[PDB]
Order: sequence, then structure tokens, then C-alpha cells
Amino acid sequence: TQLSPTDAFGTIEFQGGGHSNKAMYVRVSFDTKPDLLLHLMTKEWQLEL
Amino acid sequence: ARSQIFIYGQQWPVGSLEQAMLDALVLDRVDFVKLLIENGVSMHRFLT
Amino acid sequence: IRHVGDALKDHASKSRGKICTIGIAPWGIVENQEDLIGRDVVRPYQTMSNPMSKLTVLNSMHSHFILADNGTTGKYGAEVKLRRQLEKHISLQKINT
Repeated sequence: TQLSPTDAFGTIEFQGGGHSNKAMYVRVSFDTKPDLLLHLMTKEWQLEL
Repeated sequence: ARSQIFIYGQQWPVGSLEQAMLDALVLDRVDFVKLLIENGVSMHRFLT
Repeated sequence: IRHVGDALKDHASKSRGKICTIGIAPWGIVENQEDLIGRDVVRPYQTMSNPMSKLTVLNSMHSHFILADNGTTGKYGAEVKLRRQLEKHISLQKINT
């Protein structure tokens, strides 16, 4: 496998299933360092620790 | 319908749920529209 | 996770919480992989699941997704090590007290 920048990330609008709920999503590599992802949740998704 | 027809593991034919949605809409059944919407039928893919 | 989703459905039926429920799934096993292609783009998703397809849809009322690709599709094991390392890295962080 070859490595590349991601192309599948943003927000998901769940159509159907009763209540409408928006869920953020990213496609990441399985070998990524968890510190960067933790910085993603803390900064870009605005989630407190 | 909720306690028997929409039990877990129930197989559904493709396009039958939207036909049931149309039949529930023309007969003025509020709770059946609620049940079908809660059971996967979406208005954006249905209404033409 | 379906039971957790039913619990969150009940939660959105009687409580004003926004429960943070980040789910980690393999990217290759989620149905409609082409539907979730974008860059800061709101992509609609279908909660309907085809029983013929072996791929399963995502849970409808989760809040965030760390969908992880090892390259393969239709196979698990692409998320366990990443989830365990992320849980360890979170547990190493000091609490605010």
C-alpha cells in the first residue's frame, strides 16, 4: 500500500432513522500517532478533555 | 406492527418500504409514517 | 454498539445531553464508502442497511468517527491497535485537578 493525503473527512448528515444528528468523521491511517489525533479532538472538533 | 413486523433481523425487500410509506401517507396514518421514518425510510430518497 | 445506539436514542428522547460517543470503526467495512468522500463537506448518509451486503452501516446517532483504514476492505483488525494506543495516550494526560 501507498500513502497519500486523506480525501474522506468532514461532517455526516444522517438522513432517516428518526432524529437527525450530525456526526463529524475523518478517515485516518491505522499507524498514525495518537497525539496528533488527540490534538484533532481537542482543537478542530472543539472537544474538552 | 412495531412489536411484530419490525422485530430485529426482519428481512425487507428493496423498494417495499417506500411503497408502504406511500400507502401510509395516502391513508392519513401519522404513527405509521413515524414508525417507517424511525425504521430507515428517508424523505429525501423517497419523495419525487 | 447497536445497543449503545438504542440507549443514545432513548437519551435523545428524554435528556438534553450531547453525549460524546466517538466510535472507531474500520473504513473498509462501512457501507457506502463513496458517499463519505469529501473535504470539509457535509455528506448525506443513508441509515438503511441492505441485508444481502456483508458490509454494515455506521450507527446513526454517534457523535464523532475515527474510521481507520489499513488498506483492506471488508475485514476487521484495522482499528484495535489504534484505539488501544489512543486510550493509553488519553490516560497519560493529566486531569484538570
